[PDB]
Amino acid sequence: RPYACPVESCDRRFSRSDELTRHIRIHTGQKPFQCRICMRNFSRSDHLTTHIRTHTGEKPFACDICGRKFARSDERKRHTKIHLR
DNA sequence: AGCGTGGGCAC
DNA sequence: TGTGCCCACGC
Ligand SMILES: [Zn+2]
Ligand SMILES: [Zn+2]
Ligand SMILES: [Zn+2]
Repeated sequence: RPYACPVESCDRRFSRSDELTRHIRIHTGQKPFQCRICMRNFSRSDHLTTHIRTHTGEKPFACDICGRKFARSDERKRHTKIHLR
């Protein structure tokens, strides 16, 4: 863990430098990815893709047990466990 | 539930 | 560097 966050108040450390560059945006407040539907800005392209699904209703992830659909795989992952008991 | 959003990391 | 998942936490 060689790459430490330069911001004094921040004591985060990272493996690869590209991680520090992404992380540094939490301090600069930079959000280079905009949703052309609601005009909101996001820090990351992947979070914008999933955000947009809230507008379109696209839900590519279906539960293997009941078939319920989700916009994100983690929502599906969190849901699937309700079938156990 | 709905979903923002940082961290780890593959390609 | 850029793109894009998984993973996990938070409200
Ligand atoms: Zn920092
Ligand atoms: Zn939007
Ligand atoms: Zn289910």
